Amino acid sequence: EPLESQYQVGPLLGSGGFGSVYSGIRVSDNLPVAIKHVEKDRISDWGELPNGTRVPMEVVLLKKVSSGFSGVIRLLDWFERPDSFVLILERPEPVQDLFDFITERGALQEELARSFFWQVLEAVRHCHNCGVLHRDIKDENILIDLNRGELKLIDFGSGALLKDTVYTDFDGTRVYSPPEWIRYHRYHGRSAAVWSLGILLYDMVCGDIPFEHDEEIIRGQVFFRQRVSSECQHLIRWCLALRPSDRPTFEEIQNHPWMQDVLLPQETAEIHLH
Ligand SMILES: Cc1cc(C2=NC(=O)N=C(c3ccccc3)C2)ccc1O
Repeated sequence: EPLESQYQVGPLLGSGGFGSVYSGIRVSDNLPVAIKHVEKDRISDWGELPNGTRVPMEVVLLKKVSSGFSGVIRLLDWFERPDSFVLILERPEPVQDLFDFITERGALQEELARSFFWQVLEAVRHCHNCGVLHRDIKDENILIDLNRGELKLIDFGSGALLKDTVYTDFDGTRVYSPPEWIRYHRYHGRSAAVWSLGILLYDMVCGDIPFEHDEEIIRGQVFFRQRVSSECQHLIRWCLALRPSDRPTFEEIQNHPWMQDVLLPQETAEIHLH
């Protein structure tokens, strides 16, 4: 009931702008959890709980996306403390961050990249159905459940409620930010999400990001360092259309020729992860 009696705390999993995440175990059912600490001092994204109380946007957003669809990590609980917020999140076991998976394996085979991409497409589509906008889609914010071959979207610390009017604030990662942001500091949610999705696909199949500097983004020319299929190249260059309204919708991305005949997660695991 207190807090540190209900969860067997463990070793640091990582830390950065999101805060400090620790491996953990819920005492009782021995459920594997992740305990995320973030201090009020450095919280930039604040939100309002359904019942008034002021709270880290992440709590607001995870609450809006909690249920049976396991494409986004589940918030199991949360606590306020005098100077910080603590979040209890699910923890697949074994697990691996997409960034580390790609770092140690290089460019992914298209079949595997297809399976993964599809899964993050289903998970962003879910977030949007719940009025949630992630704003920081990238390899680091995606976990892999190595047993099931299921991806989980994580880290909603830069998200926002989904809206159809313009955004004038951006907290997410720069090299993942669309030409609209760089040039005008204005963007719309869906089309910006699609841009970052295009960066993600490229990263998956090439092993690295397509653009390093602002001028590279504004130019939007995509050079391919590795061998990549023609359909995949066309989907990538589409998501990375300079004009936002030129970018495909989620339905359009999922109906794209490259996106056909996706493996189910468990097949993915047996052929590519086991
Ligand atoms: C294993 C696990 C990790 C996380 C992370 N949450 C986060 O906000 N940020 C994370 C992160 C850590 C290091 C590098 C990049 C992201 C990880 C949430 C639930 C989990 O079960």
